[PDB]
Amino acid sequence: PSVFLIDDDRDLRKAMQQTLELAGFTVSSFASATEALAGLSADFAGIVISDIRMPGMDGLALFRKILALDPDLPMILVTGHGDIPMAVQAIQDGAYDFIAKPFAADRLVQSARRAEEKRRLVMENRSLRRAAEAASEGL
Amino acid sequence: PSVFLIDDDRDLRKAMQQTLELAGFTVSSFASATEALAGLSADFAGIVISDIRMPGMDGLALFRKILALDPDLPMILVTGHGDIPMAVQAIQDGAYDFIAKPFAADRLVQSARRAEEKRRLVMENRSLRRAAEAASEGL
Repeated sequence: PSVFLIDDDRDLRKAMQQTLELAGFTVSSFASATEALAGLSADFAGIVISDIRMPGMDGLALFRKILALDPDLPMILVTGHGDIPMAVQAIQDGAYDFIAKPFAADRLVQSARRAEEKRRLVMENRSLRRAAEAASEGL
Repeated sequence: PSVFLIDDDRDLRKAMQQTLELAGFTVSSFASATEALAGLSADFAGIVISDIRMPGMDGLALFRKILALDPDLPMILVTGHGDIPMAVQAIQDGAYDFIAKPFAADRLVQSARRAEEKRRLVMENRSLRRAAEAASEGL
């Protein structure tokens, strides 16, 4: 499983990366949503975990960009208590889930695992449909 | 989307059922986990939402029974603050997610929708594999 992790808090990002890696995830951490987005595509087999607030492109801006690329590429928003209402609205808008700070390591893991599961199922579904069409065309 | 809803609190169960129905779910509500389990099978296309505590078969007992029937049939546990640690352990054990009481209607909806999404993808995956094998055998 893979994760693109974005947060402006250097220390929090490192703690989050270590937790995810020890949980079996391959993590790519970024200090900027823009840099992270550059590596994303509808072919990305992982998930995105981003703070809702960033000094540059914020978390919701990144979310909208991801939604356009592939609505089934899960985005988990990391948020402070004050912004929870915004995160809840984002979920209604298509975001996968949110995790409120401060959060426990095992909780970050359970949230990421649910998102990875959705992405794994979506990619498996697409792979199966590709095979069906490939077989159908051959015949 | 369908949901098997189990809770001992008659009033809470009715409020939950109304919220889910207004969110587009077809709901079957039960006052006993035993009665609910009787209608479940690996063919069930919906999800289960159960209180972790019940005077008879409790929520974790129902969870273990469901896990045996089909680990991919999502179970969401409804829990009081005091039992959250037990719910977290249940998730580590295979449960889908948990919702803490008191909870807002829109939050119950977002949790149920994520679970329904997993089940929908799982059933679609199985349907596709069935078709592939059916085609392969015919040829």
